[PDB]
Amino acid sequence: YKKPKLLYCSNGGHFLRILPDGTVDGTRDRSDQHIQLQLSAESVGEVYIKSTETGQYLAMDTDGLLYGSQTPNEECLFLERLEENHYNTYISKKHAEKNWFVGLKKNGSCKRGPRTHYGQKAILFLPLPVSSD
Amino acid sequence: YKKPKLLYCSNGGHFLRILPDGTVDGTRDRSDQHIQLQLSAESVGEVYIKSTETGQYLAMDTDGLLYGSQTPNEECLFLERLEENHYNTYISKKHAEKNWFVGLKKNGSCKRGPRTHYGQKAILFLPLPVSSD
Amino acid sequence: MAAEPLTELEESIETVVTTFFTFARQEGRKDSLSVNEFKELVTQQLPHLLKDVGSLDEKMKSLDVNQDSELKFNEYWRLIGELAKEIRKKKDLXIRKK
Amino acid sequence: MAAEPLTELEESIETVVTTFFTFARQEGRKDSLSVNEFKELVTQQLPHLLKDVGSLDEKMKSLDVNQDSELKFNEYWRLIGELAKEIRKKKDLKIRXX
Repeated sequence: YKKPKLLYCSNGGHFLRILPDGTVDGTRDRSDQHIQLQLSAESVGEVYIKSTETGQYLAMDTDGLLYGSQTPNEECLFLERLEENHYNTYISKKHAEKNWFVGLKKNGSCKRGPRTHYGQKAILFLPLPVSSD
Repeated sequence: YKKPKLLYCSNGGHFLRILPDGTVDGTRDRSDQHIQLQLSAESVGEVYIKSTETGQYLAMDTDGLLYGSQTPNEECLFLERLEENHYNTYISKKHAEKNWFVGLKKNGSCKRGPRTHYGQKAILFLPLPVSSD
Repeated sequence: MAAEPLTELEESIETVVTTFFTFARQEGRKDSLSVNEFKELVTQQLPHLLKDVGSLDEKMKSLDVNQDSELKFNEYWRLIGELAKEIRKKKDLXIRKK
Repeated sequence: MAAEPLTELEESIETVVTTFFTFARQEGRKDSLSVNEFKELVTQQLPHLLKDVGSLDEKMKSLDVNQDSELKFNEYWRLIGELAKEIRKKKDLKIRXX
């Protein structure tokens, strides 16, 4: 039942609540339909994050800062990777050259590109999407 | 109801189980009557540890090593002190000169004289005696 | 390259190195601090401990001393030292010595 | 609520400072390590870094510049540098390293 794909990171009740405005935060609520994105593998390993039926399309600001609203620029193309820690990893191929892979702040928002390496664990997102099992 | 005075230290189920032999260990049990000593203030501030109705009298080995069985030598005289951390402190006046105050190893036994100064927290014992309230 | 198994105290020296490592791999070269890696580090991780984020340049000059301007893998380390003593040592270093 | 976590740099100086303190108070004065006191650090919690558990005299002389036979806090602290160096350095000349 491919639908609202919920994604978040860092132990603790906090979900990625996207808003048409662009300022997406880690809202810890599931009452208002604003914490769901249409995550899917567009190309071989290339997954896109688009909150179609709820918000807007993502468009990272040079990886450094994560945002979305206007258009799903290539910045929004990430390589789907999995870690043996019950978490999902997405490499922003657009900036993979600098070893940068999408990282958000559970209690801040998605914008930690200059710190997206083997230090900030927030990169290991925990997905709760309605798969087709 | 002055009776079996239970005393132990270091967070974790472990009680001072005294044996006539002398080898007292931090047994975490309350089924066998062997973890009770007759702790009381003999002199002004001087408290003694004697497991009369259960084991034997204590007799520290130059503070360094804590033991008891044969006789309650002066080594067993300690100054009753209290710390604002919900724990009791006993200074082995017999060796206070070296700033040494009775310290036991929750998972080892009572014998840390060379380490009975401000460094090991095990010196902060938690008493559970049947007071007369 | 990097670390299999270590010890208890080796973890706590790692955790700070891991901070170092995710800040120095910024412009060039993760093995050396660069000066929009260093200043970003002092301004973010050391804004309270090091109450001199505006005079980094002096610290840098004092640190670097080969003056290649790669804050090297023990030039840099000194900084953690200066914070380490700072907690004890408000200002009271002086020294002057060739 | 209480027991608030500080920065990684405050964490790591504390963990070594407490360990230091659990050895400094062994004998006279709970700040200075005397000779035995000092040797007890290496012989117990340092079997790999400085595997030299026999020539502690050399370290002592190299550390205690004034040769008072007290490594005061800051004098003792020198060792931590040689440690923090060794973990990177160790024998970057022959071995290798790892």
